[PDB]
Amino acid sequence: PQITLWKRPLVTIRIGGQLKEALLDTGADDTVLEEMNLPGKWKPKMIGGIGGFIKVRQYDQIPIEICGHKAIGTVLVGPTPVNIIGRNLLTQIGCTLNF
Amino acid sequence: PQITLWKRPLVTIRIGGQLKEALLDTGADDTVLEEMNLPGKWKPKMIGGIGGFIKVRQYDQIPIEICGHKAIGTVLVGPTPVNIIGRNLLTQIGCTLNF
Ligand SMILES: CC(C)CN(C[C@@H](O)[C@H](Cc1ccccc1)NC(=O)c1cccc(O)c1)S(=O)(=O)c1ccc(-c2ccno2)s1
Repeated sequence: PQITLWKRPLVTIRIGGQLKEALLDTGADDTVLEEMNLPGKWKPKMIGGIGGFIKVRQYDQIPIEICGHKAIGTVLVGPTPVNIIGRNLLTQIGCTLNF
Repeated sequence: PQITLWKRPLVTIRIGGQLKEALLDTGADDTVLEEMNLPGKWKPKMIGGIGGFIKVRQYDQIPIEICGHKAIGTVLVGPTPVNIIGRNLLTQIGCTLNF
C-alpha cells in the first residue's frame, strides 16, 4: 500500500492477544510500544528524543503483525505516549519512503 | 527517490544558503531544527516528544530544499536531538510510505 502523510501514519498491529494502533515511524531506530507485560527475558535501556530520555525494557525476537505483514524483532516497552514502529521492523514489512 | 530504512533516512537540506543533514521523520508532526539563526519574526511554542516537552521558536513560511525538492513552511528551532523533517514538509515534497 501507499500511505500519505497528511495525517499520522497509524496502522493496526498485533502483538499476541493485543491489537494496537501504532505509528509507522522512519525517525525511530527501534520499535517502542506502550507499557505491556510481555513474556520472556529483557534488558534495561534508555532511549532519547525530544524532551529527553525514557527508561524502557528491551525484548528480543518478539513477533508482531503489521497490516497483515509478519515481523519479528526487538521491541522496546516503556512509557511512550504512542506505539511506534521503528526501522528495525519497517524494513521487514518492505517499507520505503518515496518522493 | 526511493529510500530504504536499513539506515537512518538522513538527507541534505538547504536552508538560508546553509547545508544541513536532517532526518526524514514520519513520526514527527513538525519540522524541528537544532539551534540556528533564522530571520524574521518568530513566536514561542511548546512541543512534546518521547521524553516530554520543550520550548521552540516557530518560524513560518521558511523555504527549505529537501534533497532537491522545494518546500515553504513552518520550521521550529530548538533542542531537538537531531534535525528532523516532519509531516508538514514531507507532504509538500510528495513523500509517502510504501510497502
Ligand atoms: C525525535 C526522533 C529523532 C526520535 N523519535 C521518533 C519521532 O518520530 C517521535 C515519535 C513520537 C511521536 C509522538 C509522541 C512521542 C514520540 N516524534 C516526535 O518527537 C514528535 C512528534 C510530534 C511532533 C513533534 O514535533 C515531534 S523518538 O520517539 O524519540 C524515538 C523512537 C525510537 C527511538 C530509539 C532510540 C534507540 N532505539 O530506538 S528514539
